[PDB]
Amino acid sequence: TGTQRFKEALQDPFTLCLANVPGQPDLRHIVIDGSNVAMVHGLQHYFSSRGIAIAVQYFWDRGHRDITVFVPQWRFSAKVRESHFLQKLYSLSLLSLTPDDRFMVKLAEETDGIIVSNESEKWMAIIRERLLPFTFVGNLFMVPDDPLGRNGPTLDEFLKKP
Repeated sequence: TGTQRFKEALQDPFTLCLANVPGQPDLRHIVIDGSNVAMVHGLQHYFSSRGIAIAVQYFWDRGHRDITVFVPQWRFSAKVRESHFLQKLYSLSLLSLTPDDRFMVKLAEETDGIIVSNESEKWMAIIRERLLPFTFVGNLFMVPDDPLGRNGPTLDEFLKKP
């Protein structure tokens, strides 16, 4: 029992260890909705920064080196669980503080651009075009193997620039 007690599924250990090796060259820039990811991991209740760290480790492990986690500036003050993961991401040039959806669309426009996330439809629509949904189990980050359905591409080719 206890919704809070169980969220200490955080006792299952996770360390952000990004292997110091160069990445593959034609992969797409991974744009991460830091808030969405952190809330999904925190069961829409906690800002669970480990959610972001886990998601970065996933793409870092596939060889992606152009990764940007957007998180609001005030999420550095703010009910944030394990904020130490944000500090580490910031200092490794993987995290930019928004001063909000427009920044991800802007960024993914400028780069090859994949958005990792679950009026003014112009901005809302652009997100649909590049959306990569996800789920967590615990520290396990899972993304669909056909990001856009069976008609659309495979995961491997969805994350390639060509």
